[PDB]
Amino acid sequence: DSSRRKWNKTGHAVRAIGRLSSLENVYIKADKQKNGIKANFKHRHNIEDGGVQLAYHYQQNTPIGDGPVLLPDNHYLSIQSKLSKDPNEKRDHMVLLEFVTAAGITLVSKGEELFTGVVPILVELDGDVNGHKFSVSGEGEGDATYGKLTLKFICTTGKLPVPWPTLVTTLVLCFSRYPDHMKQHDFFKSAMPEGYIQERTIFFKDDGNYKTRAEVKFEGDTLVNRIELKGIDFKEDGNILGHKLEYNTRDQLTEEQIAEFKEAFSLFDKDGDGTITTKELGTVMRSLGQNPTEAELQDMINEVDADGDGTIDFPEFLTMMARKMKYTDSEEEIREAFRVFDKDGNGYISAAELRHVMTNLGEKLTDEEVDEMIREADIDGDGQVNYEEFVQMMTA
Ligand SMILES: [Ca+2]
Ligand SMILES: [Ca+2]
Ligand SMILES: [Ca+2]
Ligand SMILES: [Ca+2]
Ligand SMILES: [Ca+2]
Repeated sequence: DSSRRKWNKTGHAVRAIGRLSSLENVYIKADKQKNGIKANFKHRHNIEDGGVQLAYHYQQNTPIGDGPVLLPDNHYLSIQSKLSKDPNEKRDHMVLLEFVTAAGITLVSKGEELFTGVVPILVELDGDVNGHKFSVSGEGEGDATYGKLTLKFICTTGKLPVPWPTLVTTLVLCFSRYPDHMKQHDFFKSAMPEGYIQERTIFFKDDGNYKTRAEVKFEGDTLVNRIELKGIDFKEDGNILGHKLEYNTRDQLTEEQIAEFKEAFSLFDKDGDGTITTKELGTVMRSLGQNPTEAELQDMINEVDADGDGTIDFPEFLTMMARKMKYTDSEEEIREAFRVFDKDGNGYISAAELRHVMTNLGEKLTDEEVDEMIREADIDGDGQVNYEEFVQMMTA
């Protein structure tokens, strides 16, 4: 509870740099050739018994009508999803709560007027994955003022043959909250009421892919999303057809954990003003042996900068860190963190390697306290920290 403390804070600072170096959002760009947009993003699915299944999405949107649309400057959407079960529902089902917000641009079409209140939604999907066919129906509502969606889905053909989480992205970005300074970048609402075509290819790493085509348009008062999905090349006992994905990634976010995050926060926020600047982030990254440019520091901040002020405020930090504990890191990401300590790449963090990190981070730590830290993590007693020991110390 003091060697452990030194691991938690140092670990969380390396984790924060790993988040700030990653691309977790939905990246939107103009596609003038199709009078629409393109998007790309990496989605994480936690594997129930440990690890993560990545799903790489490519996306295109094209207007159904000929009316004028808004072609955006580059920006991203930040999406938080919560999946649950209706305790009264006997059918194979998913309850989905989503918040969708536009950001990434530092400090109103006629279609936007259709979204000022609560709008009912209907969703219909026909799928075929490796010849396993299915249908999904969904219903609920969207409130774009807040970016909020509540949807319940039923598998109307009986048993869903893929995990529910793998259909979330497929099963209405017209409900995004765009801030006042980004209204001209909201392609989705500008296409309404006639609507847009949304097409994706979704590559499940080390597995098969989904292809999707959807029509998103008003049908009277209701926003309808009608989809066809085709999956190919899935492995019979991979994560998808094997049902090895976690359903419900719980927001179980303790007070001990927030406090840990604040200790790592304050390692960056060295003037104690409650925000991290580019100068502050760069100081810590240099001390860890990295050498980012000003432009890279600005792009790292912009990835988690919800208010567009160019700094990571305390609450923006707590949000980014919560999400980093909710979804599992890839092997590549955990090795990268490991390498910050394992300087010589021999697979073992030595007392000398850890002393070097700790005293570069400005923590004054004796011979004796360094040994205490190794001892805290050193399961097999060899006096070093190997990869699997590092993983144990890093996990909650
Ligand atoms: Ca500061
Ligand atoms: Ca900010
Ligand atoms: Ca602020
Ligand atoms: Ca080493
Ligand atoms: Ca060891």
